[PDB]
Amino acid sequence: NFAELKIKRLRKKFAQKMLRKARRKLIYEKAKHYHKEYRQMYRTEIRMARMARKAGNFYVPAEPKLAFVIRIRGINGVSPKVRKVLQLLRLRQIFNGTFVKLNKASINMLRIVEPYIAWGYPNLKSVNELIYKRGYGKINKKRIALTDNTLIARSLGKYNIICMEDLIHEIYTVGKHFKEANNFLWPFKLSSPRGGMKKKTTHFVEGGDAGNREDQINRLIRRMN
Amino acid sequence: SAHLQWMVVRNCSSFLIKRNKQTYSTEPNNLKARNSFRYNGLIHRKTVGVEPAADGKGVVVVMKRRSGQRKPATSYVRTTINKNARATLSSIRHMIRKNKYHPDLRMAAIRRASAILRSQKPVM
Amino acid sequence: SGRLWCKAIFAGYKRGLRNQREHTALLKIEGVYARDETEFYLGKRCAYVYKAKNNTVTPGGKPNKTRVIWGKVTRAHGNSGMVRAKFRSNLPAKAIGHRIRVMLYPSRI
Amino acid sequence: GVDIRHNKDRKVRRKEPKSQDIYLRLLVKLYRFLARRTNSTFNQVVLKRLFMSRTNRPPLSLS
Amino acid sequence: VLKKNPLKNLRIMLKLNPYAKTMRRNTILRQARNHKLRVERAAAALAAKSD
Amino acid sequence: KGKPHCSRNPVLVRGIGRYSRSAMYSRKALYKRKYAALATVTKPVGGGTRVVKLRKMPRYYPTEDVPRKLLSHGKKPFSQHVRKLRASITPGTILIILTGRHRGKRVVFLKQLSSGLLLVTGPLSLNRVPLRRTHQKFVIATSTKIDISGVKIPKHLTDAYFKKKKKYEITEQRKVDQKAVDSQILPKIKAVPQLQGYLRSVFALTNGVYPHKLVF
Amino acid sequence: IAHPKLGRRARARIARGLR
Amino acid sequence: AALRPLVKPKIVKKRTKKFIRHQSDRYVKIKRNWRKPRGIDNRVRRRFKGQILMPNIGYGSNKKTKHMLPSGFRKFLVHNVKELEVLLMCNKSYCAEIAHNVSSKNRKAIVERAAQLAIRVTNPNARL
RNA sequence: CCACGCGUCCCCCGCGAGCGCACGGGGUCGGCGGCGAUGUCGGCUACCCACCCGACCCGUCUUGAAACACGGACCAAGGAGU
RNA sequence: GAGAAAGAGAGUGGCGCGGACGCUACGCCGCGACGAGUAGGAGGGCCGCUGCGGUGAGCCUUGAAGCCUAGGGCGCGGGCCC
Ligand SMILES: [Mg+2]
Ligand SMILES: [Mg+2]
Ligand SMILES: [Mg+2]
Ligand SMILES: [Mg+2]
Ligand SMILES: [Mg+2]
Ligand SMILES: [Mg+2]
Ligand SMILES: [Mg+2]
Ligand SMILES: [Mg+2]
Ligand SMILES: [Mg+2]
Ligand SMILES: [Mg+2]
Ligand SMILES: [Mg+2]
Ligand SMILES: [Mg+2]
Ligand SMILES: [Mg+2]
Ligand SMILES: [Mg+2]
Ligand SMILES: [Mg+2]
Ligand SMILES: [Mg+2]
Ligand SMILES: [Mg+2]
Ligand SMILES: [Mg+2]
Repeated sequence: NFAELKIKRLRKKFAQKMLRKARRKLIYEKAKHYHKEYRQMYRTEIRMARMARKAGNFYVPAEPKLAFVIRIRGINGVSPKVRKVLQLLRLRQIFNGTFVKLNKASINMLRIVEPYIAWGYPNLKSVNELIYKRGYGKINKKRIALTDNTLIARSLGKYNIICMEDLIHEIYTVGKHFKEANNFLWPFKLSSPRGGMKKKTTHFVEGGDAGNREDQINRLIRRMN
Repeated sequence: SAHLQWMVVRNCSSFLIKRNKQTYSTEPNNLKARNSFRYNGLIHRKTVGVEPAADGKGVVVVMKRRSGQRKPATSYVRTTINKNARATLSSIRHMIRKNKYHPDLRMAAIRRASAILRSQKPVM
Repeated sequence: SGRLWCKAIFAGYKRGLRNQREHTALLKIEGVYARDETEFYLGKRCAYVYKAKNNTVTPGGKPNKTRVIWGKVTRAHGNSGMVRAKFRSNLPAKAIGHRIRVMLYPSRI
Repeated sequence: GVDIRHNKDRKVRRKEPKSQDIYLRLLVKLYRFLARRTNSTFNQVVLKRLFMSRTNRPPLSLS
Repeated sequence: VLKKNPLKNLRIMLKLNPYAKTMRRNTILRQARNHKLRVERAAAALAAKSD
Repeated sequence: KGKPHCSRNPVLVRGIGRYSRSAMYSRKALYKRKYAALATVTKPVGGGTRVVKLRKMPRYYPTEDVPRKLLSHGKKPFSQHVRKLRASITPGTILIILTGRHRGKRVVFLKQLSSGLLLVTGPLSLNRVPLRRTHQKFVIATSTKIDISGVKIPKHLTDAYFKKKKKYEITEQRKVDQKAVDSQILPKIKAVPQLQGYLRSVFALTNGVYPHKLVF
Repeated sequence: IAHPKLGRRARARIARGLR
Repeated sequence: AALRPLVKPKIVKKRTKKFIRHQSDRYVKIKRNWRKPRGIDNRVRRRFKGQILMPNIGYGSNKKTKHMLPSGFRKFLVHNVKELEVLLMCNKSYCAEIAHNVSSKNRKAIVERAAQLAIRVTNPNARL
């Protein structure tokens, strides 16, 4: 008779439409909560440095837990220890990049490599530029560009991040499931630096480019993507 | 059956012809004239074919009947259609559709019938 | 009833020391000698006007011996106001140091 | 460039039976469809065993 | 599907993040309001210098 | 059926409404506007009466046919693009026509037509240039203006009036419109000194002159 | 609300309330 | 006005020059059919700068515009008049060529049969 | 302000309709202008010539060949894992 | 195709005759990442030579094989068709 089946499938279509609408209001107010959280995280440390200076003391800030690592020297002639640590940091091509959270194992891993990388403490704007500009997802071990939120949600919904905003939130405020979030993101592929490197084969301290720029990776991401 | 015959006649037939990185079959009941499983016309229980008439007006449409499969003399039936161009296509369309007679290629039959009709109208 | 093109000299191709990429002319437009000053000419279409033996057509006229190869000034080059160009067919190298007209009409004033 | 080593870049396993038998290729034409279009892995392993060589599918005896 | 850059292209930024719309509404309203405030304080300062 | 209002969002920048979704809910007032809930003609024939069919079947089929396109969105046809000027071309501005058979001549811009093209008359009493369309880009626009706001160009002249037909003879309404527009342009430029000699004299480049250095 | 099998009655209630 | 094909794309070719075999210009015994050289000093095989180029796979044409004549069609070599009912249905893509061995009094019949079938023929006035 | 109504028990203080614009799952024009029958239009390639940049002669033994290492005047046919 | 293990499941009570292409399944189609190479190993050749079994109601004195070619072309190339 079909006058029941069409009504039922229209109810089903409308139901999943209302479901999608509720998910959109969800990730909207999650992004709002995150903006409130980043105002709080940015003003809290300024307020505490101010109270330390007005007491006359000092305030050593939180030693940073998130770095962005860019491969600076090329394939040819790598010492094999350094080649293996680069294969674990997923810097294979020249001028790739990867987020890395910091602990005692990871700092020694970066410092074995350190003539071949430039790694720094990225801003929230740097994490935004990298995720929206070049951020691709390793789905089914293929490299599908993160065009819409369903590509993030199907692969990391089990760790309760749905959209690109709580992806960026986990990576910036390094969360519990940072391992699988960062392993989800493909190794970033950046262009050659506009303007140019000052000197590749030396450390940043001695007027070069390799090594540990601390905050000054936020002047090099801006011109490498 | 039919796929058994197709896995034999598929490469080693005599109607097949291979050159210029193309392939064909010159078999007598092949709409679109190409070597494929669907459009081949000797290996099926039911099969349309579109031939131009012996005289220079009209289309003989060939049906393969259902009963005498192994009897090739009483296996095909010719129907001569000598009409206006629209109703020739209408007859072939109704003939394939409303019989439910191998509807995979009603469109190929009316393409081939249209090509034969434009070849059969006179030339400027 | 006078000139409506700026004078420019085809100095060379866009080239390495041991490699030349023939898909890009280097034009030296006379008068302009800095990157501060070259940004009037970006996008201005340019032309290599030359004569040849047997006659060819001329649009809006009758056939005669002159011929052109059109182009376009793409972007600046160096710090002496040297500029690049891409022509719709690559220039013959008998044109090295001969007057390419650079027109005014793709104007943005 | 990329420093991936291309030794084991290509899988070695079969995608079609080496036999030019036509009944075996009809059974493959059926089980390709069944393993592609069902969700039971009996069909995948039975087409994988239709592909094999006759020294990899040895004669099972009635005992 | 080709990747259009969400920083340049606006409605893909909204497709990925619909709160980016209210952030880019409030920041344009904030910049316009602070702009007229600084113009008004400069006008009041030139009125005080004329006084 | 109600008469449609205009948009209650003022455009802040392109694509962003100045009012949010809830404030626009309040302004549109949806809190009190909620809701809940051919092919055959019969013609008589003097027999019987025949059901004639419009939009019949096709007589022919081409032997193979192209498929449909994927359909995209922002690709509007030319008659409905948005049309932009430069900032330096306002009505009243003297232009330098750079490319036509009227190349190099100083003229008087009148109006942006509906199909993008500038309307030009350096009045043909002065430099022999009629009411002519001329493209925005192919023109150097100098900085010399006249007080053209108080003139009345004829309404009945557009791109469909200047569009080419198919020798070419000058029709009478062309010269009537020409006389009727330059007869109120040209006395307004005789009030400016040495301007009629300017519109006669043509732009050209001499030795030692360079367009990047010369301001106009 | 926004996760499916436990938000069915809430999305149903907002559907009955949207009218 | 001849028989236009169905769709006429822009046939972009990556290299129009042929590949002559290394030192075919030099001797006369070495005809210009390309043979990849296997020398251990051979400055073509090891790709020096400014030598003869080598025919790699990247010079392969687009699969949509491969084997395509500049008139938009594809050739099909035809020996007798019975082998144009082959091209009767692929009328808008594939054109016929009449073979070199076919006599004059048969090439005439092939040409008028193709003019009836509206199949475009590359060499219709070959011998006369 | 991605806040909307009514009904009731307790706690603390599941289908509304229509139209339309579109920074929206990869370019369209529902925009145009010229020249063409005995001198012009197109043909990348292939014939000759000019110019810029590149550019050492092959085979082979070699740690290394353009080598002041050996074989090779030029051409046709024969000629080596059966 | 869609963030959420699983049914556009079936039962019992309270006018106009119309709908492109496809699928040589060894076929067609979609995603990504990738491409150096002597010795050597392997795969594919609608690359080529000569002969034999089939087959093309093949071609051929209305001019086959061969050879020549500033002619038209195809293929990355072996080569091939005019
Ligand atoms: Mg090195
Ligand atoms: Mg630069
Ligand atoms: Mg001259
Ligand atoms: Mg590569
Ligand atoms: Mg390798
Ligand atoms: Mg291997
Ligand atoms: Mg060597
Ligand atoms: Mg050597
Ligand atoms: Mg040199
Ligand atoms: Mg030796
Ligand atoms: Mg030895
Ligand atoms: Mg030695
Ligand atoms: Mg060796
Ligand atoms: Mg020596
Ligand atoms: Mg020796
Ligand atoms: Mg010797
Ligand atoms: Mg020999
Ligand atoms: Mg290789």
